[PDB]
Amino acid sequence: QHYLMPLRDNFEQEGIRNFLSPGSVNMAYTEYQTFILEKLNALVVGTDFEQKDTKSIVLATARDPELAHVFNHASMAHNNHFFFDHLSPVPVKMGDKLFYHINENFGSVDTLRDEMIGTAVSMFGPGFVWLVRTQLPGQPVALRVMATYLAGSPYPGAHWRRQEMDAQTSIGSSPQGLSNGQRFFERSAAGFKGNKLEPTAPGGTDLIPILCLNTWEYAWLREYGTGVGGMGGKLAYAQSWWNMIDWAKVEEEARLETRI
Amino acid sequence: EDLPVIPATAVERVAWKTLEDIRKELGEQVKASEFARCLALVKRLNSIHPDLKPQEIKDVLDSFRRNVQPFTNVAKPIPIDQFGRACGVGKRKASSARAFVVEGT
Amino acid sequence: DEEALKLKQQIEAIPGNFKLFKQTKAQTQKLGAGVEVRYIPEQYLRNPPSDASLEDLMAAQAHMGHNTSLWNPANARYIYGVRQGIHIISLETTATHLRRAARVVEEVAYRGGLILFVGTRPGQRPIVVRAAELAKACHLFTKWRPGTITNREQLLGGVPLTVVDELDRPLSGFEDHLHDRRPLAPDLVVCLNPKENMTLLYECSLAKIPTIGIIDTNTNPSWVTYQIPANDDSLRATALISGVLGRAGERGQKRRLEAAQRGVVTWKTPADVQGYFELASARAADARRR
Amino acid sequence: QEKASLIKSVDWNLLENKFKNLNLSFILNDASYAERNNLSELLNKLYYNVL
Amino acid sequence: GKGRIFQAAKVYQRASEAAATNIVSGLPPRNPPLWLKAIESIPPAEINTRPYPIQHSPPNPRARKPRNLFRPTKIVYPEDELRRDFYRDHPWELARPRMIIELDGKDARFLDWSKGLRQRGIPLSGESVVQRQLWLMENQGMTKQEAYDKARHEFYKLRQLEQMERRIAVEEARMVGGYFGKDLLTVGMELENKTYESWKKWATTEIARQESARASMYTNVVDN
Amino acid sequence: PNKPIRLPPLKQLRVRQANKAEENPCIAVMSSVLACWASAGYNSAGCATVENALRACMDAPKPAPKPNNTINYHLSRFQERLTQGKSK
RNA sequence: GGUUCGUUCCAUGGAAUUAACGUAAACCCUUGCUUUAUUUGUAAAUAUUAUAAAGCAGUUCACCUUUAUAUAGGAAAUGAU
Ligand SMILES: [Mg+2]
Ligand SMILES: [Mg+2]
Ligand SMILES: [Mg+2]
Ligand SMILES: [Mg+2]
Repeated sequence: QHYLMPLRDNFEQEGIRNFLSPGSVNMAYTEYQTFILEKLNALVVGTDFEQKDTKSIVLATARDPELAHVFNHASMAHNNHFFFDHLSPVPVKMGDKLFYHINENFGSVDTLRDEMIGTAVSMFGPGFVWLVRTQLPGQPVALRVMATYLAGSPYPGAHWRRQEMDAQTSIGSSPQGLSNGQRFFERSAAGFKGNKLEPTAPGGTDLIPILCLNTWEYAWLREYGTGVGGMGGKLAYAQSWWNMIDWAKVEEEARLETRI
Repeated sequence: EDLPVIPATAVERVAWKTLEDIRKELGEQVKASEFARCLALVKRLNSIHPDLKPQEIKDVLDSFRRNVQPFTNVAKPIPIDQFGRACGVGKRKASSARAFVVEGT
Repeated sequence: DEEALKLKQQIEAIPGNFKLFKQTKAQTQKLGAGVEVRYIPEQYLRNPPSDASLEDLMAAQAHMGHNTSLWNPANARYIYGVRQGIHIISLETTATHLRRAARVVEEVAYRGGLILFVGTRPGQRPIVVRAAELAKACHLFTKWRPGTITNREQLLGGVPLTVVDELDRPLSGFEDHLHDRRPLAPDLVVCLNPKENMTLLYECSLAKIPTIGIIDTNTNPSWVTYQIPANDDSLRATALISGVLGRAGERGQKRRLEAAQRGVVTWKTPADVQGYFELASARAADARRR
Repeated sequence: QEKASLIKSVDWNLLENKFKNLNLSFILNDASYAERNNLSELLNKLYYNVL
Repeated sequence: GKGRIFQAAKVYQRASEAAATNIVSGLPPRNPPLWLKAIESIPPAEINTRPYPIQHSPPNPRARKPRNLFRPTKIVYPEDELRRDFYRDHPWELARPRMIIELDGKDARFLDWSKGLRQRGIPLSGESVVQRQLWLMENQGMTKQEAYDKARHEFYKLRQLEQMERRIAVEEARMVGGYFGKDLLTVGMELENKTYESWKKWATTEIARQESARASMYTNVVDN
Repeated sequence: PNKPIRLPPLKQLRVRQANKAEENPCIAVMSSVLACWASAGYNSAGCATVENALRACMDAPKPAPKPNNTINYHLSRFQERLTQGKSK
């Protein structure tokens, strides 16, 4: 069975100093992750996924429509832990190599900050904001921001459940509506028939999620409240989160090609 | 086994040894079926990517290569005389003809 | 023609993609939660258990006997009952007979004996070869050639031998003895399918060699010396049984080597080699004389 | 091994296959190696010499 | 008497006697086999001796000269009755694939049927309803029918939620741009097409043979 | 209706002829020709269409032999398991 | 039990593992080609009949088909040769 594993740096016992209270992280990870895993176990208690890790379940049950409910709990457990495995007790100084790559793709360090935070609030829904590393066959290593909805997965192997943008507020009769609508049907039609729209390198090495931001309401509506009048809320949660990003780890997992 | 593999159409051809060649060098009466399943391994281990292929697999795979070269017997082409007459030879049951063919009427 | 060259730079990417793919597999994997992996198919080979519990024997289908009709009534002392139209072998009878066999494999290996693990079935080759490595014994995963024990002079005539010592290292000086010496015979045969190869077991009885076999509900228990009542048709039970016996030999070979480093040999020279000693000095006696 | 057959393969160590053109003029004329034109040097590289 | 005589259970006795004395009288015996001292204190076990097997059900107290006394008996438990009753009322409960391969055999250590149907390690199956039924029928002193209803109703409410998740999960995913692959319904029809076509060919071929046979059967030897 | 018996111990379980013998198709066309002659005449016109069919046969090449059937090999495997056993 | 011109080859057997003779292979003549030799043989000749020493060559390749996936077979003036 899947059991809850401890956190990175003793957060369950003390919690981050200026980001999340010890009781908030208790309700965010210990009490919730255990709840998801409890539900996950019951779903794969007598299947082949009984001994498979979360990621293996995230990729195996991506396209199958009868196992969609299993993908949610699996990807939710992965995305949740992925978000806590990148924080640190004290802010870390961004690396020189990484600091130079960000400017080449976003102009400045803060330009990326306001983009991720802006995407979180603009999304207005439970999801995850990802900082993916996309590298095509002949293209250099380039970074970009990607947003995923309730239980979306950034990996290419799970493109069937990326859940990048909503359909209720992005598919209409306007010029942008028709375009978005066409892409929606083109994907469903291609995915069903088995045709792939965008070639992907073997091994899913195209996108490598480096950083994540859990915008789910159960993680911040207690520590930062609703946010009446602009004090606290979801906005302040995203801002404070930027201070605890383990930029050292973000650089290691980035694996940027030596170019300087 | 975790190393990648190359499609069967991209692996260069190799002339592996036959059952008779192995029976001789080993001095054993190897079974044809047991050897057929052993040759599949060599074909499988041969599809590994050359660059990623380790050194041990390379050497052990060289002991199964059949380095036989058939004899070459190419006939000499019939030349044409300076005057344009080519000489062909034919025989039938006792005979030996010699025809000199030239452009004519 | 690029359509035929576009497969090359793809092949040039396999080393890069593989390296990057393996690195990516180390970070993201195992993030979500910890899995309680409590069974792997290839666990009886990578790390076989020292002993087998009632749960290991039951999980390996070691209690599944043959159909009730296809049974040897003599071997009914080990049957627990009947269910699903088959005979259920008592789990407690298998564990007891297995531990007793593991004691025979250890003592025989501890006294410098030659063991032979025999499993002759489609998928019993990796199991027997693995157990032989642990116990430093010989393996056999093919049809037993009739006469390899009673007619060893002819069959095993050209196969080479060697003379070792306390610490199992070669001894130079027995070259002349390794040409008149007759072939060897196993001191203990561990068969994993006594029902199939009865020619091997009969030769052992004729040659006064102890034997260990997995006696199924339809196998005759009078063919081996130490029976291990269990399911021999299950490739998962055979791996566990052979795994336990492999660990026994390994544990026995260790004590033998640990006792040799202290100058305590746990075995005396064999009769055949012993004879070649007194004759050796006899030839040397002529040198002193003449 | 005694009853094993023998595969027919070109033996390139035979003096007939080594030098397809047997004439000394072609061989000793700096064919592959340099300044080995001496006939004795060529023979020593083919036969076992006692002198 | 065709079978050969196996003396494997006496190798130590026979081998030990052959090593007690030397063939050449007057000399000390040579060293014995290296296995003689290994199994010195491990004699074989008694074999070929029919005992009274375990009786898993009370034997007929009325038989005056019963037979099959040395014959193993059938293993019957109280659940066997309940399993048959449940799976007959729910035949399609057998179509649900269930794994019988055991991982470590310790699945029974965490089964406390006093809590409910959902347990650790085992899936929600007809077995969980039987064990839960048996527990209530024993501890809470319930009747076979009463305990059956209770455990049976808890089984439905859990099965309903599992079927509702599949529908709501797919629909929810598509509202945020989630596309899936071919469903089992479409995949099943495509396979029937490939098989039906093969039958069309066979029928077409056979139909031709039958009509051709009729032409040959009728006598058209002379055309007038 | 009783069920099939369990075969006694046999020296070998096998079918005498594994491969079905295919009747020469042109002995059937000849039978038809012999029929026209009797009903009508040896030298008549109604026999032209049938006689040509017989000539078309012997001009056509013989089909290739069918692959050997491996039934006897599988019967030898399951002999002891299907019957009472083997004899001799 | 299959296969093969063949106790040939493969598989298999609760008994097999091997040796000699015959078989097979190889040998002689013959067929194609290569190299050497040119009289007493060859019109000429830059070498092609003949003469005769050695060496190579086949069911080899291609195509079709193929059992138990182990051993292979078919096609015969319109693939090569
Ligand atoms: Mg059995
Ligand atoms: Mg034989
Ligand atoms: Mg002259
Ligand atoms: Mg000539």
